[PDB]
Amino acid sequence: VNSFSGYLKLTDNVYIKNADIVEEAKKVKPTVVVNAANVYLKHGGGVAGALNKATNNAMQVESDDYIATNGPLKVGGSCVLSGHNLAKHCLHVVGPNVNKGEDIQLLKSAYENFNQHEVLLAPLLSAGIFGADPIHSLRVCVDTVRTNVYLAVFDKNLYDKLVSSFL
Ligand SMILES: Cc1[nH]c2ncnc(N[C@@H]3CCCC3(C)C)c2c1C
Repeated sequence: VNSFSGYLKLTDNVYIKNADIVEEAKKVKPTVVVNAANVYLKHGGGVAGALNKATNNAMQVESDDYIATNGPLKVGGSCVLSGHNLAKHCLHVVGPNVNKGEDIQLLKSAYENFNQHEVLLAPLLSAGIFGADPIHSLRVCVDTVRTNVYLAVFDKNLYDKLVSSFL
């Protein structure tokens, strides 16, 4: 039993809710919140911009030190950093950004990072400003993640379409 509330159950391990991931993280304080990161951990917009704003830019400060030490992530890769005031940990996961020409096949690799964590709060990878079809992202999530994932979908209209079209 965990503290996630109001989710529709899609499969044995995948749950979904129309929610602002920032407000959901602040309420649940999950062990792991997933960020929709880029390889530079530049949290300017989309989910990343919103999460970073909620940490008062502390996420960005930590991220800049990480990059200065380690260099950029790989598309499809991830790193674990602090969750600041939102979660114990933040798993920064880089899905392919279609608006940069990146291979959508890397979306499966991106979701594989979730399997290293028993329970996660997460957005749909490569959705929103990353330009992929959120319906496809949900399909890849369901077919790749085996651990317990609680998906937050900001847009109510998109949430309803994802549910109604789910196979
Ligand atoms: C402030 C905020 N909180 C969120 N929580 C979850 N998902 C979000 N965006 C999704 C990602 C992919 C599709 C979408 C509807 C843009 C958000 C945003 C913008």
